[PDB]
Amino acid sequence: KYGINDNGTTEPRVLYQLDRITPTQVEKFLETCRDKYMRAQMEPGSAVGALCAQSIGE
Amino acid sequence: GILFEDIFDVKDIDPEGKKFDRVSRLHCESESFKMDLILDVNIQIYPVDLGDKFRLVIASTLYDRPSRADQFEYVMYGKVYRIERLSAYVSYGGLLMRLQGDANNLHGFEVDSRVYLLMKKL
Amino acid sequence: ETYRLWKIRKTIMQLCHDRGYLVTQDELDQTLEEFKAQSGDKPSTDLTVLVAHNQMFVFFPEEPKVGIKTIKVYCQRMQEENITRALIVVQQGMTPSAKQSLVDMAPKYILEQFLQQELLINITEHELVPEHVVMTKEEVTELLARYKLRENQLPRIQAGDPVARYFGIKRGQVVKIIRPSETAGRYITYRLVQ
Amino acid sequence: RITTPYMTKYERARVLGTRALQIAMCAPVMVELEGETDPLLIAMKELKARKIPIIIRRYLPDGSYEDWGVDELIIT
DNA sequence: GTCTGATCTCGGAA
Repeated sequence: KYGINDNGTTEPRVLYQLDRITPTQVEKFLETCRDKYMRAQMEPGSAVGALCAQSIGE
Repeated sequence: GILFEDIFDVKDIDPEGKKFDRVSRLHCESESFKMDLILDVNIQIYPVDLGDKFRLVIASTLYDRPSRADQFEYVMYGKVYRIERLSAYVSYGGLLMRLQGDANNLHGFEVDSRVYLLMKKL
Repeated sequence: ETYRLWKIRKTIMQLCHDRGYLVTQDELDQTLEEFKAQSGDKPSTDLTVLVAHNQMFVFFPEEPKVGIKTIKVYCQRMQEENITRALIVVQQGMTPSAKQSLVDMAPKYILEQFLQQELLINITEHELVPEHVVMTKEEVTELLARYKLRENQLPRIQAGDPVARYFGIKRGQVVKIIRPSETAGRYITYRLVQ
Repeated sequence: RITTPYMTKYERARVLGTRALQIAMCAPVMVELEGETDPLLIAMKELKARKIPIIIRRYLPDGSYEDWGVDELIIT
């Protein structure tokens, strides 16, 4: 729509805060989405059917 | 130190009907910049009426010992929290401000920064 | 009406293509007009396929209830042609004395039996039935080893299941089931057969 | 080497389960404790300092095993 | 006081 990223300098400086995704964030985005995915695994030995019997029964 | 200022004309004191007893949401229009803003104002302390020219100044700082910018007579304090012709959403605790339009003069703004209002009737 | 005497022939030539024979592609798909060559005659057996592996022998006996004598019509041409597997696609069902005649002559010739209205839909292309794939002998040994599982202890599918009876699976084989999901679509499960 | 390198909530419970009962039978304490008299509160001080003399024997269900030091695990 | 699969007796048929 506007605001060319020719080197990251246009004359109105505010325009680069439209969709800011700066690469300190996107690497912290992956190290969080990895670790949130790794944490939310089924912990081994977790009475898996006993969770199922409550969650159908309740 | 001023981020942004102009003279504004409040046109709808409350656009969709009075919802609160102490806060009414104004709709204004600038003078020759054409910055629409949608500002909430505590009207119990500072009553505003239809068609009232009032100044508006957005400042990052105010400079009782350092002798603050106090020529104005209604001062809030809040942070910008969204930039979406740019909109520029400012929140004042709960009181929203959606100063809009013409991104060349809006250049001083950013996100996550503390912002004062300094209003004054005319 | 002929939506059958054709789609049955369409189904079994989808069926024996899935079981790994050599049906040429033009022989596979027929519109009804390609089968309107014979369409008036067969209502008022002229339909018998022999196909070989990359060899089954289907039968459409026009009798509704196939008796022992009707099997015995082509018990002899079964052993004449040296063919080992057969199919008997019946109209109503077998007589309850005739189904033993299959299992009396069990290890020599196979001759599985289907109904007509069982075969009028291809249950493989049903949306609820996922893609069963028969696994090879070496595909079992890399399965058991990865999970450190004995051949038994796998989830089990019956031998008389409609998809095991489709794919023509003896006891001891392991199918691989690709159950489609929404996040992955590749939820793979295996089944030993009973 | 193939199981999860995260200490599960069932392993943290039993490691705190038996290191509490060990330290309630006068075990040698590894954390130079600061007045905690509940033996369970000592054991969480042992876990966070990562000094627990316990190795988890993780049984794969075929019968093979795989050891894991409590130093060598990622607690939450 | 039913809801239940199992297990016993009859019967018409290739």
